[PDB]
Amino acid sequence: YTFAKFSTGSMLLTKDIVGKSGVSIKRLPTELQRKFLFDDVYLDKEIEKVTIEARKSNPYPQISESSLLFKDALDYMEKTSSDYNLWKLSSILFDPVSYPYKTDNDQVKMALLKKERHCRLTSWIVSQIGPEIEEKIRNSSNEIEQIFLYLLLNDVVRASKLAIESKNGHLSVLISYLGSNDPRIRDLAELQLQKWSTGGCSIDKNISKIYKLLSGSPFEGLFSLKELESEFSWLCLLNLTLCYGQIDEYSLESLVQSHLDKFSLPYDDPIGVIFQLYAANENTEKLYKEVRQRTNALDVQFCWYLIQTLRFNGTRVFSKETSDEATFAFAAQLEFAQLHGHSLFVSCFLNDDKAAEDTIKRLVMREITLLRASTNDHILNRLKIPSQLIFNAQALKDRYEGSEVQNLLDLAEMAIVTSLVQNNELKTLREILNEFVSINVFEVYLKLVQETIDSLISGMKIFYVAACCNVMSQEIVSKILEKNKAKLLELPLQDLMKCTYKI
Amino acid sequence: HNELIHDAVLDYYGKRLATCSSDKTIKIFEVEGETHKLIDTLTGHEGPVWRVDWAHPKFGTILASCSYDGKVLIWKEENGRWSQIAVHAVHSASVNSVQWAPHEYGPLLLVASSDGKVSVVEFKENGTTSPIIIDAHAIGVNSASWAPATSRKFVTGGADNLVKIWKYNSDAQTYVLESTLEGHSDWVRDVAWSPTVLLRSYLASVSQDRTCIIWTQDNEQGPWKKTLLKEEKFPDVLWRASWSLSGNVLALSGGDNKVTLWKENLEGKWEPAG
Repeated sequence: YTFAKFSTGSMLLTKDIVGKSGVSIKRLPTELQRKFLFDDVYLDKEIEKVTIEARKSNPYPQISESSLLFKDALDYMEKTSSDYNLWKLSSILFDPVSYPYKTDNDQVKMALLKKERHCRLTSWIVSQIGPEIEEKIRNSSNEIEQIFLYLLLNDVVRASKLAIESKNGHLSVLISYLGSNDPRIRDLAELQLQKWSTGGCSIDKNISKIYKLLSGSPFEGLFSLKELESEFSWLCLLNLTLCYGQIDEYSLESLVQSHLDKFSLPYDDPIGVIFQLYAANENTEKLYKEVRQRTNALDVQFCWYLIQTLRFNGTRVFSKETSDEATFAFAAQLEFAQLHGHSLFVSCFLNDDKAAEDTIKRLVMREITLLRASTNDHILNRLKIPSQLIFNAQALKDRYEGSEVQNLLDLAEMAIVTSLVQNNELKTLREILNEFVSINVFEVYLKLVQETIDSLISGMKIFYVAACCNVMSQEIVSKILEKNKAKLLELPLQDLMKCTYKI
Repeated sequence: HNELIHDAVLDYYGKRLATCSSDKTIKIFEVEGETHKLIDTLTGHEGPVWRVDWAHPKFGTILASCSYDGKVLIWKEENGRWSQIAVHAVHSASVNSVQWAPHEYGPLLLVASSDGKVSVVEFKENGTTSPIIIDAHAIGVNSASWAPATSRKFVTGGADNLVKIWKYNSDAQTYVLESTLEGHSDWVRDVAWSPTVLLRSYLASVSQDRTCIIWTQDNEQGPWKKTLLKEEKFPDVLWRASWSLSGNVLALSGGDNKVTLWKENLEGKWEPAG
């Protein structure tokens, strides 16, 4: 026999006869695997980037402005880790670029921004493929092949130089065109390729490759580099499309898409996934959903951060429901990690006001104690946690730990029972007057101090345990003080012993 | 010496644990990571205490326990000294489950005994009990779980292999049965309603025939949907089945000495996690 249920503080108790209690307090294994999340500084700086506004259907906080960028996380990760690569590439493709210098008109600006982004993306890809290709250049035994490989590292100049040196001068000249998108040269190169590929008794295998690069369509083609699929990182070939490929006529997205249309990427590879989401443009969400059911390369946190960035930067569009789905998931992972402040913060990115309300409330009340320690916890409850919720929750924690100012802002009668000094009574009376059960009010009014009415009130209260007996005794003492007569005798007409002593 | 505890419960804030065993005693502990210091022992039952369950702290410190002696015993800590304030034994056999309602319903209790009965014990103004009972299952009731909601309902797991969904009715004043569900070949050990106020509602129904059916209702209308968690019998009979608040994770206590954990994916089907 075994038993196990989930805790309030979502964790699990199971039969365990090795412990002292006969159960085990198990810290539920958290999927949330990303170090900087357990450090509260990240969360503070992350709240500094947000503008919280109350809802238009309830007072609960939800995010109005976010300046979160894939860029921002990079400081908290190792520049060596593959993760850093994911977040970086994501920054390059999705975070807005700024172009500081003034531009005659705004379509030029758009064009420059496109060039900038393109240049950074292609420098990055070259960063990645770098060692692969350098290895390949190490092992080549043929100069023209090396020239090609240098083009694989988008180093037009070293290719040109090697050409020069290896006595391939014409080639050298041709190479210098790589990265200008001169359509004349494009169609000329293609022409030369057709002429060879119609007779052309023999042309060097790599010279043709280089011409194919000048053609602007190195796979898209009839002398195709597609077979290099088996010799190079998919990223390397994508580099080829992006650098040569036809930069000007296409947008970055539809270009990348063009490439992806020619090559299936491995389902599991996440930098692949990011390129696919980038290129998918018109239906990112569609793809994102597809990506969800196919792979786990994108984690809960990442998917949430992504969706949120794209949402708050106009970059892309996601359903209220998909954004909320992601948000729920990450908030939950966080709560499983006992990271309640952080889960709360994330919980605020909910679109569904009803759900936000419930989630937030539930968590705050259940976990108020931990959420009231430092200033990094203060800014927390100064997200925009409703005054009501905070104090209400605080009221509950006092009733259970054995409050009043809260209740002031049935149960009231129980509080009055617990309370049974004069100044406190007066303050309570003032609070009650501000709010305006009646019998207790009459009794209080009598205590502050007509006598018959107070008596009837006290009797009624008695009809409605130690505290009550004490109050009865006090009332008795007061009446005795008042008699010190016939009216008092008329009103009257251990407790039994006292009653006998009175008669 | 504590070779076989049957149930344990944690309070709202998780500071005070309450285990209950077969020697009839209910031990209360002050938990703090490693060290749970024994603070109390409670002897008032005439048989193995099957289940314990704290109430919402809105009602102070109350703990309703149910034991083999057919009696439900309500306890309460009072200035640091425990005292059996009430009792409710209108059931002619061993009481199995006992679970408080959502605190919005009042202080309602949900008892479920082998005499095929399930009660909802209100505690009036005098603190006295206001029992309104119903017949739930033929050959006996193993469990009964509450449902949260914003039209109250609960679920019951039977010894006739049924899983019933009852709802309150002002016309009847007694909970009227609204839907029963059939899918097990042996005593339905435990039933659990999920606290997920999400697009749909989830029920995990563990059973003796080593199955765990999941009844996912689309919404308020369209009936439930049968989904055998996995389609292979678990190595041994399953006992308990609990939902998580944040996340909709499912914990399964099989008689195979580990607890498995199952999460829903975008297929709608369920996958292990741990």
